[PDB]
Formats: sequence, structure tokens, C-alpha cells
Amino acid sequence: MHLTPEEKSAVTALWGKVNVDEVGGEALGRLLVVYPWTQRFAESFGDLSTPDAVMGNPKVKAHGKKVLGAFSDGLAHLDNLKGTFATLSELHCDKLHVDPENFRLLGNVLVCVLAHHFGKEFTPPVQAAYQKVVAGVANALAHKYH
Amino acid sequence: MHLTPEEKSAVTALWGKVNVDEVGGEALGRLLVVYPWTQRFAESFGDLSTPDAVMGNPKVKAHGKKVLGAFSDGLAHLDNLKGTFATLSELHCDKLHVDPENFRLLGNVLVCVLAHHFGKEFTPPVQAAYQKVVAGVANALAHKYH
Amino acid sequence: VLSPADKTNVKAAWGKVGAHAGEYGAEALERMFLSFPTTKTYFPHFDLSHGSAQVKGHGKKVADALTNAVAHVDDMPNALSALSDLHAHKLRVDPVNFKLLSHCLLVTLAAHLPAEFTPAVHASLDKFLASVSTVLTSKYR
Amino acid sequence: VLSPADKTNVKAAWGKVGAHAGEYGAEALERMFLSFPTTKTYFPHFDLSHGSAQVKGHGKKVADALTNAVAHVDDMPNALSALSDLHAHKLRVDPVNFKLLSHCLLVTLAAHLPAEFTPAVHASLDKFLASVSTVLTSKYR
Ligand code: HEM
Ligand code: HEM
Ligand code: HEM
Ligand code: HEM
Repeated sequence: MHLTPEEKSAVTALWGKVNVDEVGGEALGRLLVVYPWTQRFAESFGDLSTPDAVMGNPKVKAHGKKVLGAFSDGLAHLDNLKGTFATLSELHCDKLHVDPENFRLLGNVLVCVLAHHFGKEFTPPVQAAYQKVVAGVANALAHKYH
Repeated sequence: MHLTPEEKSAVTALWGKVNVDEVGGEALGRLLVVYPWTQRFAESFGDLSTPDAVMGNPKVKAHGKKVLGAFSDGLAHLDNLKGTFATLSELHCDKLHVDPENFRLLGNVLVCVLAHHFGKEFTPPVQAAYQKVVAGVANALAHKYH
Repeated sequence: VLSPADKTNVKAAWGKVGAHAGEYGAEALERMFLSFPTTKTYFPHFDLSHGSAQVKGHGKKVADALTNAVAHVDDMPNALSALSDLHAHKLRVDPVNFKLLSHCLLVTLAAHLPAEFTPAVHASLDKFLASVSTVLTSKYR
Repeated sequence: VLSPADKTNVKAAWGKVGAHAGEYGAEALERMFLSFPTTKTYFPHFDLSHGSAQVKGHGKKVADALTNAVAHVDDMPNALSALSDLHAHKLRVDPVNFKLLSHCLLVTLAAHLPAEFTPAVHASLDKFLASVSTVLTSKYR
């Protein structure tokens, strides 16, 4: 987590404009569609057979919102991600058995989502700040694996 | 490092039995042969047209010894690889233009060479501690890239 | 393997790029340089400053090649043979870097084609870039 | 793409494995579990303790499939269709993991076939495990 002050202000200024409900749904939905293998964790979500079935599934939308919810909180503790995410890291490992690579795929999808939404506003340099951020969060979420 | 005293001792004790001269030459040469693209940095070494020509090339063997040398000294600062490889990290970035991914390829080659050499002695638990060190070293070396 | 669906998706999304491919190619590079600085080790000879003509020049070359793979979507291995040879034998770019560029290309397109950058298209474009990367890396060893 | 030399190298090396492939399968898993603990996420239902019969059994299973791959080195895609299916539609292991098992497999062969694990044979087996990895993840999407 080598976020320069200016990188941190940039992350924070943009995060100001995000509708976490919405972004959360899009990011998770898109994950399940671009990397269908990730659907292994959601057999109880119902119908994920097509893009529309995934993007529109009430269960995917609700889960996305939850996930981005936790991510937003992470954004307020950029100084202590490991701490912030420790009980969640344990849960994903010990109970959910989620391969941490999943956390990196979601980060990339999220970055594409932000690009999608902010257009020209998601400048090369803002992307680089967000790249450091999703990597920091994925690392924090994997810190307790064993 | 996130090495356990037990993990530290395993590393340390196997290393004591290592001929850096021989292991250094073999690790670097295997690298040039398994991942042919790493040869882009050693054009001046000569004929690397064949396994035999690589494994026999003295420039390769001598570069290999220089590399394991520095690696070897890094095992004495296992609790600050960052500070031990700072100058070497800048050098690699700013002068050599070596993509840090190469550091990881080498690491894995190193482990294969140790297993090759020590057979029985190179147990799952010992490999595990070594994997942590090679990853650690690669990270330290890549630390100053910008 | 790309499905008919995928093919339609790619031709469509790339269709929209049109005349902006060059600029989008340049932008994908800059994004890459900024987010994954290790990729810079391959362009020690370039001016990587913002608005570098070398980068502009290079973005166009990359975009032309992608445009060429789209035009030959059913015969990419052959359409890209020469480039596959160049990369394996001269440039010797470590394979992991292809995924980094792919990624920055997807961000760029996302940033410029909001109406077309749908979930389905995104998936198609991702499989496409993966396939291009595979071709370009096929003769490495 | 496996060259004829490669196919020879592989068949030779695997030839020496013989009645021990099962044990080497088991040892490779154990090394993978300890070195890359994230791989354990795919085996929650197993007893991953040293010498577990679940691990041993699975070790055999994997070993056997490799054998069958060496034997049909010329027609891998076809020899492993079913396995490619299982992995893409049921197991859904993330592709990054194949590289981890492949590596633990080299380490294991190296440690057991000193004479035979020459630099040229190392290169071949690597390519081979790589090809096997590609085949197994080819129907992922
Ligand atoms: C930014 C990364 C992520 C964050 C912050 C996050 C956060 C959360 C939270 C807050 C919960 C609910 C905790 C609870 O049930 O007590 C959860 C559950 C879950 N997460 Fe994660 N998650 C992340 C990534 C992922 C990814 C990428 C996957 C799978 C590809 C995943 C799989 C799951 C599953 C399967 C559940 C349980 C859902 C249920 O059945 O109730 N998570 N996550
Ligand atoms: C274990 C990781 C490595 C360590 C500890 C290491 C260390 C060293 C050292 C101590 C030098 C001496 C140069 C000087 O002081 O001027 C050197 C040079 C160099 N290294 Fe690294 N190195 C590592 C990995 C690599 C890899 C993987 C490559 C490329 C495949 C590489 C490419 C080079 C080159 C091209 C030189 C310059 C030699 C010359 O001047 O001809 N290094 N390295
Ligand atoms: C799908 C992705 C890629 C495509 C389509 C592509 C295509 C090309 C093309 C068309 C050229 C110019 C060849 C000529 O001179 O005619 C080129 C050159 C080059 N590429 Fe690639 N490339 C890709 C990936 C990469 C990556 C990921 C890197 C490294 C990060 C890279 C590094 C280079 C370098 C260093 C050159 C030489 C440029 C110069 O010296 O002018 N390429 N590439
Ligand atoms: C070298 C590539 C691989 C080969 C040849 C291979 C082969 C096999 C075979 C033969 C089976 C048993 C099928 C059956 O039960 O009928 C299997 C199952 C399985 N494989 Fe793969 N595998 C490979 C890579 C991986 C990797 C890297 C992982 C995860 C890290 C993995 C995870 C699994 C799991 C979880 C099962 C099912 C275990 C059970 O419930 O018994 N495989 N694989």
C-alpha cells in the first residue's frame, strides 16, 4: 500500500461519486459472466445460465451490494486493510473456501466497471491509484489463509 | 520474512551444504534453457543455441555464481531482504531493465535445482520454507521498480 | 475458442472503435505504463512522457495489428504469424505482460464505448484478447 | 507445441517413473498443499494430513491421467476430453492453480530421477505439463 497522498485523494474523490448498490451488482454480475468458473460459489443463487439471468438475478445484486459494502469500509481504513479485513479473510478461507485469486479477478472487473461508469474521468493516473487499491484489498483478504 | 524459527533453521541448514559455484551455474543455465526468452539479457555471453552450449558456457556459469553469491548473502538478512536488496533493486530496474518476473522464474528453477541435488533431503516442509524465501527475494529485488 | 457469438461481439465493438483505434492503442499503453511500471523495462529506448510521439506511434502499430486480427478472426494464427515470430525471437516479452496490456485495453474500450461495453461484449473481448496473446506467445519455446 | 524431441524426452522420463507414479502423484500434492496453501481451498472435503488415504488415492488418480497423456501425447485433447469437461463444468479450479501443481510435479521428479532430470528433459516436461494445463482449461469459457 504505497498510495501517495495525491493517489489517496484521487481514490477518495471518485469514490465519492459511486452508487455502491449499483456498482456492486455490476461488478459481481460481470465477474460471473466473464469468468464463469467463479460461479462455483453461487449454486444457491439460482439461474446464472445467461448474461441477463446473471446481471438481473436479485441474489447477485444483493450479494454484490454486500461485497462492495465491505470494500467501501476498507476505503476508510487504507492505512490498516489487513486489520480491517481480518475476520473476513478468516471467513473466506475457513468457511467459504474461496480461492484468493477470485479477489484479484473481482478487482480487475471492478476497475473496468469504474472505467465504464466514469468514462474520461477515469484517467490513466486514477486507474493506477485504483490498481494499487484493489491489489491491497485482495492481499488483505488473503492474509489469513493457511 | 514470515519465517518460523523452525522454517528459518531448515533453510539455513540445507544451505550450509550448498556449493554455490555449482548450484549458481546450473540454476542460471536451466533458466536459459527452460525459459528461452530469458536469454534476451545474455546476448554477449555467446552461443546459447543448445542446452549443452548453455550449460557449458562459462560466462553463464560465472554469472550464475555472482547471482547465487548475492542470494546467499541475502539469507543472512532474512529479516530485512528489502534493505539488503535495495541497491540491487535499483540497479536491475534503472540499468539492466530486467522484468521482475524473471526473478520468479529463477526462484522456481532454484527450487528444482535444490530438489535435484538433495533428493530425499529436500522434503515438502523444506521446499515450503524455500518457496517463501525465493518469493521473498523476488519481492525484495522488485521493490524499487518505478 | 471464440464462438460465433463472440465473433459477432468483437467485430461489433471493434467496429465502433473505427478510426480511434490508434488513440485507444496509445491510451492503453499509457495506462499500462502507469499501473504496471515493470512493463516499462521493455521500452528503455522510448520517451514514455505524456504525449510521447513514440508511444503514439507505437499505439497505432498495436491497434493496426488488433484490427488485422479482427479482419481475420477465422485465421488469426496465420494472420499474426509474423508478429508471433517477432515476439518469440527478438522482443522476448515475458508472457505475463500480455495479460497486463489486455487488461489496459479493456479499460480503455470500457472508458470509450459505454453503450457497447456490455457484460456479453466484455466477456467476448476478454476471450479475444486472451486468444491474440496466446498466438503471439505460441512460438516462445 | 511439443517437438518430437520433447515427446521423446517425456516418454523416457515418465518411463522411469514406472510403478512409482502414484507415490509421486501423492508427493506432488503434499508439496503443493504446504507450499501454496491457497490450493487447499479446493479440497475442504479431504483429510490433508500427511499420509491420508484421500490424498494418496487422489495422487494415483492424477498420476494415471498423466500416464494416459504421455501415451496419447499426440492426441491429448482427445485423450483428456472428459477431464477437460470435469474441470471446466464441475470442479472449476482457477487456472492459476495448474501452474502450481505442475511446478510441484517437476520438483518431485527432480528429487527422484536425478540422472534423468537433465536440463533438456526439464524443459520438455515443463512444456508438457504446460500443454496438459492448457488442455484441462480449454473449455472454461
Ligand atoms: C472485495 C472482495 C470481497 C469482499 C469485501 C467480500 C465481502 C463479503 C461479505 C461482507 C460477505 C458476507 C459475510 C457473512 O456472510 O458473514 C461475503 C460473503 C461471501 N463471499 Fe465475499 N467478498 C469479496 C469477494 C468475494 C469473491 C470474489 C467471491 C467469489 C468469487 C466471494 C464469495 C463469497 C461467498 C460465496 C459468500 C457467502 C454468501 C452466502 O451464501 O451468504 N467473495 N463476502
Ligand atoms: C536471485 C535473483 C538475482 C540476484 C540476487 C541478482 C544479483 C545480481 C548481481 C549481484 C549482479 C552483479 C552486477 C553488478 O554489481 O554490477 C547482477 C547482474 C546482472 N543480473 Fe541479476 N540477479 C538476480 C536475478 C537476475 C535474473 C533472473 C536475470 C535475467 C535473467 C538477471 C540479469 C542480470 C544481468 C543481465 C546482470 C548484469 C551482468 C553484466 O554486467 O554482464 N539477474 N545480478
Ligand atoms: C496483444 C498484445 C500485443 C500486440 C498486438 C503487439 C503488437 C506489436 C506490434 C504490431 C509491434 C511493432 C512491430 C514492428 O516494428 O512492426 C510490436 C512491437 C513491440 N512490442 Fe508488442 N504487441 C503486444 C504485446 C506486447 C507487450 C505486452 C509488450 C511488453 C509489455 C510488447 C512489447 C513490444 C516491444 C518492446 C516492441 C518493439 C517496439 C519498438 O522498438 O518500436 N508487446 N508489438
Ligand atoms: C496437472 C493437471 C491435473 C490433472 C491431470 C488432474 C487430474 C484429475 C483427476 C484424474 C481427477 C479425478 C477424476 C475422478 O474423480 O474421476 C481430478 C479431480 C480433481 N481435481 Fe484435477 N487434475 C489436475 C489439476 C488440478 C489442480 C491444479 C487442482 C486444484 C488445485 C485440481 C483439483 C481437483 C479436484 C478438487 C478434484 C476432485 C477431488 C475429489 O473430490 O476427489 N486438479 N483431477
